[PDB]
Amino acid sequence: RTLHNLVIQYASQGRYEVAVPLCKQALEDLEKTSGHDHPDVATMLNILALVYRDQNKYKDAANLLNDALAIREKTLGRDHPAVAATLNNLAVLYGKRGKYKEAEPLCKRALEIREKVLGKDHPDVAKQLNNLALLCQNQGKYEEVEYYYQRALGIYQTKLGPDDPNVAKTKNNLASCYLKQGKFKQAETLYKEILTRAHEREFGSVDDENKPIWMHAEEREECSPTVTTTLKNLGALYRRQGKFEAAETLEEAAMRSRKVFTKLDYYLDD
Amino acid sequence: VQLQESGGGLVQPGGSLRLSCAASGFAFSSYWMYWVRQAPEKGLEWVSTINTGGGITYYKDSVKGRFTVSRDNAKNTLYLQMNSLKPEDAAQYYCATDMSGTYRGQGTQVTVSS
Repeated sequence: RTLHNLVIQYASQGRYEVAVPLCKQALEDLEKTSGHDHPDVATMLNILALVYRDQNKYKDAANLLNDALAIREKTLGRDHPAVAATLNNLAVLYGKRGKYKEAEPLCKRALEIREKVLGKDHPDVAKQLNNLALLCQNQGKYEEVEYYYQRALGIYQTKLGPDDPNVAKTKNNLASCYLKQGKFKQAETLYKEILTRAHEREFGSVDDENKPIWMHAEEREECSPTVTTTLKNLGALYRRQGKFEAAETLEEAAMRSRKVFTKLDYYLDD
Repeated sequence: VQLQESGGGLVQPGGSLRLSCAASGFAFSSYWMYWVRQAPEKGLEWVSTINTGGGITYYKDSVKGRFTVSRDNAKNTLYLQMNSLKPEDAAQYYCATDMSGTYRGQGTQVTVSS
């Protein structure tokens, strides 16, 4: 299991010249020890596929994921949570390529497995609901999208913390859902909430002598990587309202924090 | 996490109740809050959702325009104004940090009769 934890670490740094031969050589060892149809082979195929996807090698990523899926269905079972993790990775892959119609049934199968096996309260259910809502909104099917978001948000803040990265990602996705629907005020409210929580976690509780960035922006007008896209998207919302001095305050903060709207959907892996 | 519900009672169809939920032991203002209900012989149903500040609200289709969720972050309290109450709304009501009813209190009984 140690090796699985080592590759993700090398991949996170963007060391593809080291991460890819690590997976390949590990898969070479496993196929000589326990053959092709073994759970550890499917685990390594799954991680390498995600490494390929990050390198824009989608053809390769799809091939390994479909292979890992067939292995996991055989070696672990059709209703195993590891099958749902691979089904999700396939849905996310199709979703990232615009194949929302093809991605939706895979996402629904993964959700059904995770609800039945882990319970309707598990963080992995919130993961699938978030991805399902993302695949639905990009099709223009808004019917149950906001319901999935508020359901996933409840699970994430309860099981993990309200400061957990999955909470901010799901919130940014719901705010993108509001933008696609022309709900500019609700998107503004949600982006302000993310920035308030980020301000409270670092500089403390909000008062007169300690205000979040968006509060200082509105004063001037009167006279985590997710936060950068939150700062940019709220800045663009102010620009649309004709509030340019408020828009400048956020752009200044987005520049310092780094080193129409920003379309970046946060899909949650495995 | 400590949530305590109050405000339940017996009313006639068309009547009103205001549910309260006292919160302690957590950063309440950083959480989205939920109202959930369980009718005598049915499973737990989601009723309403409110964001941290109260700028975003959501309701079950059958309670839209009759129910109003609100919150007082300084008082660490969640509210549910229930107007034009119907027999279908008769249930045990709970407040929660999710739709499943995790961290819910003992609830409060709502009865709609005569």
